[PDB]
Amino acid sequence: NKIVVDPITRIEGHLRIEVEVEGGKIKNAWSMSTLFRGLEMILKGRDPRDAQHFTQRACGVCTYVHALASVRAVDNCVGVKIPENATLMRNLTMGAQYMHDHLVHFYHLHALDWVNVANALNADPAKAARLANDLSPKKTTTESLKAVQAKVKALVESGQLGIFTNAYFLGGHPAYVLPAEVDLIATAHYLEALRVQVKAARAMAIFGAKNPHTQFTVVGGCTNYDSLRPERIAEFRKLYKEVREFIEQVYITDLLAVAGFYKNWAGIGKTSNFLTCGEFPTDEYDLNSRYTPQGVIWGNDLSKVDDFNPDLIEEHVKYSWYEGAGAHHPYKGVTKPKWTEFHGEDRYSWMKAPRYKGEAFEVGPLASVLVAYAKKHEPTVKAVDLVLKTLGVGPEALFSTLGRTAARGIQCLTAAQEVEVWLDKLEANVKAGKDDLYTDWQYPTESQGVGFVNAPRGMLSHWIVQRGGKIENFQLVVPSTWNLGPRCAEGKLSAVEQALIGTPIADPKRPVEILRTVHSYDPCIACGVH
Amino acid sequence: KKRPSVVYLHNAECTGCSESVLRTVDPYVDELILDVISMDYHETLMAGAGHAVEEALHEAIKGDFVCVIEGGIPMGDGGYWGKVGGRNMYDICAEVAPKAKAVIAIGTCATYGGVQAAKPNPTGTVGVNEALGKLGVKAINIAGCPPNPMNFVGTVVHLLTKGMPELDKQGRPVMFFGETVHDNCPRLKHFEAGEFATSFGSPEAKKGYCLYELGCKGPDTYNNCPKQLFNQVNWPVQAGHPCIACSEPNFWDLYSPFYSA
Ligand code: SF4
Ligand code: SF4
Ligand code: FCO
Ligand code: F3S
Ligand SMILES: [Mg+2]
Ligand code: NI
Ligand SMILES: [O]
Repeated sequence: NKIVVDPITRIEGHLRIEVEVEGGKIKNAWSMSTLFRGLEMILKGRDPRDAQHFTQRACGVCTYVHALASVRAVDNCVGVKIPENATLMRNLTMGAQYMHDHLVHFYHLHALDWVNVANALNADPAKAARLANDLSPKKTTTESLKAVQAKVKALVESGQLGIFTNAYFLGGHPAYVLPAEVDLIATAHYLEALRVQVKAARAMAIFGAKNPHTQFTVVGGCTNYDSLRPERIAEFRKLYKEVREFIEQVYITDLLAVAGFYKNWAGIGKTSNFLTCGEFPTDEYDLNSRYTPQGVIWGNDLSKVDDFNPDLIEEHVKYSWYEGAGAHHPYKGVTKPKWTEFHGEDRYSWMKAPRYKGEAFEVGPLASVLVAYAKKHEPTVKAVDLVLKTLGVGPEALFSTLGRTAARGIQCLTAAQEVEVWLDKLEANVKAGKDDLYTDWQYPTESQGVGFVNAPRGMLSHWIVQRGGKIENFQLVVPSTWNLGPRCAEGKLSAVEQALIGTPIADPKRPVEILRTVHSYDPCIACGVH
Repeated sequence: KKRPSVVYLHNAECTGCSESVLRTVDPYVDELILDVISMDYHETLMAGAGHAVEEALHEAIKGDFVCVIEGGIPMGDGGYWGKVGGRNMYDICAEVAPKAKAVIAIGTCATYGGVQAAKPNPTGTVGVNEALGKLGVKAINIAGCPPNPMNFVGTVVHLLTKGMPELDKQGRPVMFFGETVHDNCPRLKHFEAGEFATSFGSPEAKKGYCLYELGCKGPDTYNNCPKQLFNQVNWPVQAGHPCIACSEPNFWDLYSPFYSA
């Protein structure tokens, strides 16, 4: 028998999950993306300088990342070398995007699959505050905790539960095991993260103009000369520190604490094959000048990290709603939507299926962190150790749904640590009078270019083919297309489908075990299909 | 019960309209959700999933509610391009929208068609009033891509405190969309002085001259960007990028190529 979850909530976009259960365990799975917008079809024949504004709208959650991959793809296809300050400013804006993205995912998108908010009402606030105080250096008081409990009570007592209506933990659930006291610390932090996210977004807006959907980037560099002022760098620096502190003192600490009561998840939802293009370059034409490294892990072998080769990417359409069964490298991509209904001709998704050298891969924080760690990136290596050491598990615990979740915590902090470096430089350059943000450029007659971005959800690449300053071809291959796409022509399961197999389901009528797995991937259906 | 009920629908969108919402300040989203309204249906924040949430939408629509629609509605070839639950987006909206006390179209996509409606509009997407106008839906249009958090929340609270705001012919509340960005732009001094940037890396660009020659669509766009700011901190023109007319019908086609007047 089947279990269908539609809609999957607490994600971006329209996803439907259908699974086959057998002996209380997922035995087969299908990832169904149900909205198509067709951004690559709309781009056809337009001015490459407009691309960035259209592409950015593929998604407003991972806002900015597509503006960047687009300006990087047109920078590359026109051979322009942007100034150092535009490189630094583009990096700070991405750093701030990881800070924000990650924090919002953990608390508002994911926490609710592990936390029973209703149980918080049963916690002894003084006992919750003592524990909280043994977990981080930030002092918590009973009263602040008693206050959150009064909020929950005030809400429950009105009968209008809002977003808690029909929650899966209503009236208990066997898969929800934290003590009521951890449920209350986590609820107090969820409300707190709602206010921090506002500061993380504002910091991004200092360089980005606004959040969501930045408007400060161009092919050739950046436009924001205003933010090059000491006052505006000071401002950003203040918000940055408030947010950084919160990730180090509350997000990370809560992450390890909850993970600590769900150690059996360190053996659920395992995958092989990881890839990344790295992020934060010094040289915009060198994948190896990036802070976080690029590489390819095969199986689960961290001893041999290969070189990332984009020539090995092909996108399949055998099980998607597009004409025929051809797989194409992105420069030769085609987008001819052909609907055949749910499982019509066995096609079940609006997402194409990217395969690497014909194999299914996983992209994202886990993939990124495994490459960095295997390649011995100190920040990463110091951070992974902290975590394993804190959960008392080894690195083999990283290949799981639990690992997929701790890695996002790790990727969020390493990014956070480096923001200080770029700021500092940006600032020293401006003090020395070096203030350029833009480089002039001209179009070749005919050219092709690729933009590689390691978005919060993994490997993003925008591919362009231009002739006369007009787009001939514009293909996007998004991280969620990798993780959540259907099977390929060779019938291989995408990373989410494969992570599902084996998951145990307590109550099939309230199957949060599917959500825990699906959510660990941070799906973005708007991005995966565009 | 106590707080007024809101049912929030997600159609052909990018979800940047919902993240703009989370950015609201005075009131913060917590005050909004726990003290001002009752967020009964919202796919992005919900605890339950699958049928638990569809039973919730189903009972909420039996009452007195305001309907918030984010995203355009796909209508070509029957609208199968956009599905929630196996049901086409137009079917869900046709069912929900008409039972609401008021409908609010959030984002240029819900108001006018948006990004997926730019040429050649593969999916046949249209805005709310164009799709449901014949079912009697007359939505309040909060334009922008995305709109200022202030304009959406300030309209909900208005609606809840003072009543229906006066609209312009484009459906936008004149209290927020009554003047053009240009009329409040601080680079207006440069403009009036006949001082223009003709390139992004030039001394005039560095001096913050007017971006008109660089395609600023400010003189044609109705929005309150310059006076309200975004994130309480910046707006496109202040970050030296021209305005792309993101709050106007058909901007995607009408106002592109973006870097040319
Ligand atoms: S109006 Fe813009 S931000 Fe809002 S859903 Fe549409 S594309 Fe996204
Ligand atoms: S920058 Fe744009 S909005 Fe400002 S004065 Fe110039 S044309 Fe008008
Ligand atoms: N992060 C993000 Fe969005 C996805 N998947 C892209 O890029
Ligand atoms: S692009 Fe949109 S955000 Fe305001 S400055 Fe122009 S109307
Ligand atoms: Mg694509
Ligand atoms: Ni996204
Ligand atoms: O995303």
